[PDB]
Amino acid sequence: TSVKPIFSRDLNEAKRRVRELYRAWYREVPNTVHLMQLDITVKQGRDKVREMFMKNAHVTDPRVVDLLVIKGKMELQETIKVWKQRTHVMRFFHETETPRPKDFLSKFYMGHDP
Amino acid sequence: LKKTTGLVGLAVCDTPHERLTILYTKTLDILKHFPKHAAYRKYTEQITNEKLDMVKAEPDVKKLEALLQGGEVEEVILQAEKELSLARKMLKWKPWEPLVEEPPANQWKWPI
Amino acid sequence: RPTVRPRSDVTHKQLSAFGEYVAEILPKYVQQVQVSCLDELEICIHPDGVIPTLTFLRDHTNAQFKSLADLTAVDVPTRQNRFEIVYNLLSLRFNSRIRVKTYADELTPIDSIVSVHIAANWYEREVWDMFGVFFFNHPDLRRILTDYGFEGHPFRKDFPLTGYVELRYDDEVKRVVAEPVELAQEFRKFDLNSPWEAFPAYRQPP
Amino acid sequence: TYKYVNKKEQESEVDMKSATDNAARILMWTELIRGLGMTLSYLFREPATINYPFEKGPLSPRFRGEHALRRYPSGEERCIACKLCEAICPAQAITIEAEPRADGSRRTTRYDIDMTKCIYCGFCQEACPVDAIVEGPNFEFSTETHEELLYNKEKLLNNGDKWEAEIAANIQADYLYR
Amino acid sequence: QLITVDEKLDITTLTGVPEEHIKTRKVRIFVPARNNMQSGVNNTKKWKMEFDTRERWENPLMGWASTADPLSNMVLTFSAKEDAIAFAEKNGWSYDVEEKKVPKPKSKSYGANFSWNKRTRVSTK
Amino acid sequence: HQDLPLGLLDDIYEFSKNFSLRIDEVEEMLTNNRIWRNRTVDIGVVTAEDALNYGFSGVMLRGSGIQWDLRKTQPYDVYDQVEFDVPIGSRGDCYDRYLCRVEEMRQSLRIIEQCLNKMPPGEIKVDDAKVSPPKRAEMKTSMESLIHHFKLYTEGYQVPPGATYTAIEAPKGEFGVYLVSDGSSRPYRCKIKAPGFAHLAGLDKMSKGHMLADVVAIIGTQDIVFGEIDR
Amino acid sequence: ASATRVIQKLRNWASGQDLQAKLQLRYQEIAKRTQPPPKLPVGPSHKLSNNYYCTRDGRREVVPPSIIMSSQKEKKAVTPAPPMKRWELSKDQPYL
Amino acid sequence: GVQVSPSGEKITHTGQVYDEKDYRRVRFVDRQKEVNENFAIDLIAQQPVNEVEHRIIACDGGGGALGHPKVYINLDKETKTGTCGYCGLQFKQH
Ligand SMILES: CCCCCCCCCCCCCCCCCC(=O)OC[C@H](COP(=O)(O)OCCN)OC(=O)CCCCCCCCCCCCCCCCC
Ligand code: SF4
Ligand code: SF4
Ligand SMILES: [Zn+2]
Repeated sequence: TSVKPIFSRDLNEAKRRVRELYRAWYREVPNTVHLMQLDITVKQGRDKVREMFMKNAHVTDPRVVDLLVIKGKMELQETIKVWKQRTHVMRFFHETETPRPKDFLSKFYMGHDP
Repeated sequence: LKKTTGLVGLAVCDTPHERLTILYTKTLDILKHFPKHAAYRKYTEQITNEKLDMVKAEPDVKKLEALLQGGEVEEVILQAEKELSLARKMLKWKPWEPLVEEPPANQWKWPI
Repeated sequence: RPTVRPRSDVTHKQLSAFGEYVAEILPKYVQQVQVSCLDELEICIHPDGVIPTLTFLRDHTNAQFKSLADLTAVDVPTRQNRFEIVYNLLSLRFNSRIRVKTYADELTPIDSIVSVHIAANWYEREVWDMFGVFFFNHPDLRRILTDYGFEGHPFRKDFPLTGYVELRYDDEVKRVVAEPVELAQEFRKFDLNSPWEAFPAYRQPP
Repeated sequence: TYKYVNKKEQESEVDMKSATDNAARILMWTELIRGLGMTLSYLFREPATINYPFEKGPLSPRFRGEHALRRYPSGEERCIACKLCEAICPAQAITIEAEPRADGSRRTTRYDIDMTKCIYCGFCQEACPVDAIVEGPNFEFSTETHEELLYNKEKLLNNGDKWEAEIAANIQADYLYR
Repeated sequence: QLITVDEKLDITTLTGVPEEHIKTRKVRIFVPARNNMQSGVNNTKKWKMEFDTRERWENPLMGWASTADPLSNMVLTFSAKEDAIAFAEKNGWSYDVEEKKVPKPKSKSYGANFSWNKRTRVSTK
Repeated sequence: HQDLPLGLLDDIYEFSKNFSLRIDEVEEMLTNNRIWRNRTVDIGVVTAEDALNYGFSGVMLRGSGIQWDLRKTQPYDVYDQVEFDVPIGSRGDCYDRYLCRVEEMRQSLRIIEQCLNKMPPGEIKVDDAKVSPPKRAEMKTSMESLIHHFKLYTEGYQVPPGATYTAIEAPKGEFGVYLVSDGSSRPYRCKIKAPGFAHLAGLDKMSKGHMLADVVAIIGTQDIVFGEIDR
Repeated sequence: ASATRVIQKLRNWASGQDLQAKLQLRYQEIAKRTQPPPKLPVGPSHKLSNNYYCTRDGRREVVPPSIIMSSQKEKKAVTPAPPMKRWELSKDQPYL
Repeated sequence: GVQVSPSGEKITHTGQVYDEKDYRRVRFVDRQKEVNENFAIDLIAQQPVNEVEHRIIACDGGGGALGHPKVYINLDKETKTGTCGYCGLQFKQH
């Protein structure tokens, strides 16, 4: 029922904060692959940003959105200021692990993965 | 008559009892605004009254401090300023009102 | 007796009187004052009285609770407001200590007190990093104890002890990669709690 | 009771005598030659060094070093598989698995310790009600692989057979304090 | 200053827990049964939430018990089924619930062991 | 846990005899050396009120003229039965804190002389075998003692619920433990209060108007160990 | 202790102190390894009568917090304790 | 005593041997298998039976401490001996 808000009154203002955050990220992205000698392309980086944004699309609560904005800002700080490293940024792509196949059979054959 | 407060960043106050009277009186002058049923007023008023009694009854600091039970008169003065600011912030807050919102009945229960 | 701890009632008296004092000055922002067997004074309050109460205790002439000994949080996941918040405060003019508690949850932040005590600048960051609790009007609020890309609040009661990821060096990419957690000896969960009641004084009713 | 450090009892004198003394201290570098003298004195003393492999540092009969599984004079083992060591070991380093032996006795089939998990706290030999597991005196058991530090019943029993002539004496020494 | 948001509550995107361990799971809410070895009942008083168990295999080197599920030793304690279920929903776990199996009241009569007509008469005192 | 072996107090006395001459050996080199005084004096100055509001404790308090020692105030052990002085400073600088730590090393010998001379006899752990284990002979001859040993080393002693904040005047300041208890063999929460935490927090203000080579001394004046900090 | 008078005097003059009485290397002044065996005392609760745990339990003498001003269930102004009494300069050595 | 298996591996005091078809025998290649050659199950059998003129006897293992908890054993069953569950010793009633 009724609640006490955080940094927003409605999902519209929340979404415009989100869009400001996306502006910031999208713009900064290439400076990272430049500063730290990442192998990936800016296209890959931007697709990854889009993926990590749409991962939290079903969200509806202005508060649950403001907190995600806060955390994304923390990450962007850690990134533009070179506190993270090649390792922490490449920990997004999972270059050294195969995923659980999204196939009942590919699961059954090897393990009890349900 | 004193070279050092014994502490750091506390300059000796060559003009004591005067800033004391001033600050205590300007505290009273804002406690007046507070309603009578306010415990903050009810209490701090008599606090300042006893302290004013002490300062106006003893001019010597070596015997005024031992009766105020505080530390050095500069620290008493710092506390008086803090109290004045606390009153100015109280008057804008509203502690003398009733409670805002009671909590669930299982909140301050220990153990659970 | 030689094996039991002494018991002085003067402190209980002083602290109950000061509890009444504080509570009748702030009938608002106050609830559940209590002084315990071991002579320690707790005051529970509403999240809207943090700065009021801290300022009162620090500046008020009778209180002079200047030092912020500690700031802490505590996770009890069986109550709607699960994150207890605790300020342990010290006064030297009286040689006294006090505890001020409030409550919070996820999505329901608390007000920062760096204006009152500047020590909190790091304690509040630690609380945010460990229990996941936001603070309003904090200049910098960011991971302090955890790694830079860590996703989680590990001092909760639902976050697993060993975590969700694990690090190792891989020659292919020449970096310290993260991966799921695969242990060679699963931590053993010893069920110790006894079936027989040990303290009747705390016996809950059915 | 308190004291003062870096506070003078009262102002000093600007007398020519004291001013010249301080000027001598400054120009002639007086307070430093005393440190030079301390270093020279230390040069002219005996160093506390010792030939390590030939001269060893002193220890006590309570030293907590390498582990050992003991026996009785008969030669029978002592561990009865009661698992108090496994239950008190803070680092969860002891793994035990027991069974009834063909002679009908409570004895282990598996007793493993991980020296890369042991914090060397002694709680296991504090708990053992039979004096079967003991943190012996040895400390010189480094290795080159991480797989030689995962001990087992056999390694620990061999260490017991090895060091019993010393463990027994140290226990005879100290058992009246515990 | 208050807003109204009546939609269901979810913090799944803040917990940091991943999809594999937030959707592929099954949680159980119950009261731990009394150990028939003992007659104490100070353990059947708080509800507990645990998870489904997963593979627990043998290390080739030493024979230890190895796993990959980091929520195998995760047990949570509650004072009320409503709070347990609210927490489960909040976090996003599919949960099964069991009821508190309370014992029945029993009629005991030390005199029944000595009756003149009944079968409750006992043959050894 | 155990009592003292029969040849320990004599050794401690032989050691206390000469530690003073050792401190003096060091003081000759360091305290009056103009280079030490230039590296330390007027460095990392901090006033008493700002120290308080920043949450400092110990030498960082009583090097600015404050009188706070949790052994003369809020005593916990028999410290109330022994005499020692508390050295306070006047300017709040690295030199004052150095001198404070030295005089503390001296008051420690003053306390050790008394502790040795006044060592009493008797047991060493509370004879409440539901908290502290029994001796091994009693364990191996008596039933109750063996049961208590078993329970203590498998499912240890149970602690009535509550909460505390016990502060110790550790060498680096107030060491605290907010310990929460449920009626269980294990705690529900243990929060450790370390001084290095607030000291590092205040490093930035203490390093105002200073070079790169004075920060390495500002740090040393706090005794920054990162185990108590990072925990 | 294995040094000549000339070196002893040299080091003592260079240091300002006397070292041959407060050395830091140990020469037979120390306790003897292989001490005799002890016989430890026994606590006060080692009686055989009048030793019931009901009297000396302790951890059951605890009681829940004494609650005050629960929100659901012309005094003077006091302090949490009498103000702290200031300390006295030492007598042995109050300066340095 | 250690008696070897077809594969050439020594058996332990708990009958452990890597099956000849087992790949885990690799770790022993160019190396050894640490095994204890003193089997308690035999060393205790080598001991003789104690005799007592009392139908109940207390065992501790030797020293009061340094042994094991004092346990009391019954010797009414002349058919067999009375064994200690701690030390393995066995007694008779004469
Ligand atoms: C005919 C009558 C009139 C004739 C005219 C001549 C009359 C005599 C004039 C007097 C001459 C005085 C000596 C000249 C050098 C003096 C230099 C000096 O004084 O340096 C000052 C400086 C410290 O200055 P300051 O920081 O202000 O002092 C602290 C304030 N409380 O001090 C320093 O910082 C020095 C730093 C020294 C650090 C290294 C010290 C190593 C010492 C090793 C021993 C060296 C001995 C000499 C070796 C000779 C080489 C063969
Ligand atoms: S000494 Fe090592 S093995 Fe023994 S209880 Fe302590 S940590 Fe565990
Ligand atoms: S405590 Fe001693 S007897 Fe019990 S399992 Fe451990 S080693 Fe064996
Ligand atoms: Zn036996």
